[PDB]
Amino acid sequence: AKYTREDIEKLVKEENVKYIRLQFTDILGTIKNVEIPVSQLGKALDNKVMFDGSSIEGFVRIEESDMYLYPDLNTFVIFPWTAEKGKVARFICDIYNPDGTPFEGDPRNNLKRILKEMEDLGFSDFNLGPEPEFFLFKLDEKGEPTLELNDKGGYFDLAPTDLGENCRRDIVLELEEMGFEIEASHHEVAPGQHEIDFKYAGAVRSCDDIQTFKLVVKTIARKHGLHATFMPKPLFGVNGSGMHCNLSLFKNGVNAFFDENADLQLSETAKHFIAGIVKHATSFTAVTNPTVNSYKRLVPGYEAPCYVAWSAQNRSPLIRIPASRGISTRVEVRSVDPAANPYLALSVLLAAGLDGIKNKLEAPAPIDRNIYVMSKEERMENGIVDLPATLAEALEEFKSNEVMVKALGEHLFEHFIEAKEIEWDMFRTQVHPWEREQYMSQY
Amino acid sequence: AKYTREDIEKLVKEENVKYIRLQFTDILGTIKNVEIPVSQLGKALDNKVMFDGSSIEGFVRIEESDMYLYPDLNTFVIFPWTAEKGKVARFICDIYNPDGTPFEGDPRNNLKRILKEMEDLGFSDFNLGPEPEFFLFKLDEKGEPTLELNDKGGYFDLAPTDLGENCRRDIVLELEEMGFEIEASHHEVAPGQHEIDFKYAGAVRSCDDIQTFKLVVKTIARKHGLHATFMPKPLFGVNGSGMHCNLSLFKNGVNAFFDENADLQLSETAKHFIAGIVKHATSFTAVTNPTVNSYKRLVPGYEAPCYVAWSAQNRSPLIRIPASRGISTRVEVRSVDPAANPYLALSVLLAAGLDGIKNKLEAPAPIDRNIYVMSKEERMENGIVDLPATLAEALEEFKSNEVMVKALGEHLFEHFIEAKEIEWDMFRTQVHPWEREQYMSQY
Amino acid sequence: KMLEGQNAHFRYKNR
Amino acid sequence: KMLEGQNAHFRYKNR
Amino acid sequence: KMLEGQNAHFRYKNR
Ligand SMILES: [Mg+2]
Ligand SMILES: [Mg+2]
Ligand SMILES: [Mg+2]
Ligand SMILES: [Mg+2]
Ligand SMILES: [Mg+2]
Repeated sequence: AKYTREDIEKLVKEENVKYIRLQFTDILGTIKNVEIPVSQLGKALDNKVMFDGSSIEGFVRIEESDMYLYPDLNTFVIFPWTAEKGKVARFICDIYNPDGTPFEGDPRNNLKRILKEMEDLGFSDFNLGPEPEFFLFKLDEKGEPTLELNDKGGYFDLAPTDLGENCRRDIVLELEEMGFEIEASHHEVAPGQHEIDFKYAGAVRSCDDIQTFKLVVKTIARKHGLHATFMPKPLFGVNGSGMHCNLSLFKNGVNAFFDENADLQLSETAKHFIAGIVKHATSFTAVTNPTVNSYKRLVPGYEAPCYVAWSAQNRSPLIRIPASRGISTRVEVRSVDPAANPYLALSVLLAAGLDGIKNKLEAPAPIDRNIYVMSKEERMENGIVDLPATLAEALEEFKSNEVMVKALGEHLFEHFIEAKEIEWDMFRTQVHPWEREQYMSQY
Repeated sequence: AKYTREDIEKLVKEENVKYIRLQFTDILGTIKNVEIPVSQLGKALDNKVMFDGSSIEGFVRIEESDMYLYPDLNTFVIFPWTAEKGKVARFICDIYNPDGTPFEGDPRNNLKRILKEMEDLGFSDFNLGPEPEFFLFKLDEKGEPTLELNDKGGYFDLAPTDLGENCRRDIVLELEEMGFEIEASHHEVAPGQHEIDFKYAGAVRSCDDIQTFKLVVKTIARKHGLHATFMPKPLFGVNGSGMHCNLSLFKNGVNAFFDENADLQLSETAKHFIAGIVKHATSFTAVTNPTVNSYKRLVPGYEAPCYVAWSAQNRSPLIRIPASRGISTRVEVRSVDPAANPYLALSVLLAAGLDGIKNKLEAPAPIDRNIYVMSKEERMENGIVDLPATLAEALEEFKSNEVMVKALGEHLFEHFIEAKEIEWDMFRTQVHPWEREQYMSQY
Repeated sequence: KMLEGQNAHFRYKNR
Repeated sequence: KMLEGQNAHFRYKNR
Repeated sequence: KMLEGQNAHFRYKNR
């Protein structure tokens, strides 16, 4: 660890801490927490705290059920903002069934469960360099978000308004004050779109420093005067924020995907991870692009991967082997979006990655250029297939795949479906304003 | 005991307090008090300050009725938001006949009265450990409540950030200084319905804390310019606020409900509490659910119970048996709500429970299969009886029941009943607006 | 009956 | 299709 | 008698 029970406390003490948020992450990926006063720090870290665990299952809960919240001592932080009758810290926790066993339903454990799947196989380290975009909408005189964009800047542009120019700054200089190992920031194409790119790490450290990230990117975004919306395709007409994930298996403490004298310096192990990933691609989309809006993001053009093929060079490839080799070798799954669950995501990918590894699967043709330029029928015959189009054409493809079950285990799985299924069905029965402009006065 | 007299006079002097409320709770829960200058403290602690006794009967009071006012030396608590002319403090005072006898008709004593039976019956402490939920409205310029929620939150979510808001904090941390002990807290199921939880304590010491609490929320919630409200089901079709009640009958510093060597590890004793309580479920409903609105909170679905049955895993049951054992084996009764007079809810809950342990009753069998999939007429075939539908269909059960009439004395049972049919009767001869939205245009 | 309250439960979530 | 995205690229630059 | 002032005694207590 990096903090020991005596490390923490003392730090609490000298920091006049008074409020602690034991926080976790549900099945919908929305950040939850049970909040205690520093006076209970003790019962906290003695793993003796309790809560209604059916609050992880989103709105589809059924019978309140007492779970224990063990806090990962390393994911401790003292927010710079709070301090206002004391400072306000936190801890990220694992969710335990009553009988000292994990909660097979924790998105975080499910992941330490699929990583356990990993070490069994021989690998040690799964790592995640991520690419999370987020818009920034100007707020008005009431305090609510409006659909005005913070600035007019394009791809990698320079100064575009100080609200972003010094937001991606106030965020960044701030994000640093909380052990963030952030690589490079830059402005993204669609007006308002932003990107903070941070040093790769352990899957668990990764989807954690990610959840961390949204809380923060939404506060300093709001303290500056705007809404920082992580919504996939907030605006039709324009580009969407997407969450590319950079995958890389290690083992022995060496990159497993790097292969000095082979085809694209890609280790065999690499081709399995790449071949497998391509197999379940249209199955695990449900999890990776988990919302009605996600699929409006995967439209033609706007750089989004619409099909399913790999390339080290293409408009929109579903994976991507980036340049660098050395330790750096890695797979980019451009598909994912900030909406998806940092946990369930990693969970599914890392499981269709391993599938391809334990089972020796054949990766299809590196697609070069003939695809996009291609047509959706001749594109079939090729190891290439469209990615769903609605969060339902998405669910179907996920229930049919027996390795995504195994990936989420019956409890996340079963409840996840029952839920999106309702998400979808809320959107379906609803008569959208669109239907009326077109059909109100015509027919 | 905790504070002796010279201990109180030591703080009045040092801390410098200029006024002293002498709290006591009436029949309808309103927390009342006579108020004396610190100049009178002597005479008070000698138990000599007197008041109009009938003020407890509530509105149905009839005759000046001199009562003396004994201050529980221990309850002494100095409020902090006070300065300005000296500080303020309060002694919760029991009530006493002008010939030094306890006043049979004061809620608070009646509890000490019933826990007399309890120590006459072999037990040492009958521990309550409450879960009082609530709502917050945003005040208007005229400083008046509105139908506006202070937030659009949900279950255990990271309710209003570290930034500016979280009344929960000012609410929570405040209660810290005053000597409270907050388990945890979390935003509840509906928009602006929050929940705070303390640690358990003998009924006396606890129901005293539900009262103090309700003060500190309502008064801290106002500094923040927001209405607080423990009303039962304030809005239509939005989570009701409930006061989950956790009961643990000990005996020999030992939890009586515990019995490792047995089934569910529940002591035969604990089966006697749970069974006996299922008998008068619908009988003492009127009390624990003392208001007209509780019944718009007692609708199937919103997670609020209706049907008399127990389990440890079922949606909305009447009695719940939490999972953690050892010292924490406790029979949670979920029909109660904040409206309920603590001392009066405990009196009826314990007495209804202490019936089962002295006529050794038989638990009926827990319902885990489910009642919410059954029909009203189907559940009826087993020990499952619906709860009342009104404060009125209820009063006919609290009257009928000879045992509750032994939890509340000829005095309190009378005026509680006296008062609730003028209540119910005030609400049934009215001509509400729905009655116009239904019967003015059609008929 | 859980369809009224889960139904309110989803009316808070999806609004 | 790029002609779409490219078309969904250009609407940004030439404004 | 008392039922009109009490009748009032009550009206404000209950509003
Ligand atoms: Mg990028
Ligand atoms: Mg006796
Ligand atoms: Mg609760
Ligand atoms: Mg409860
Ligand atoms: Mg028997």
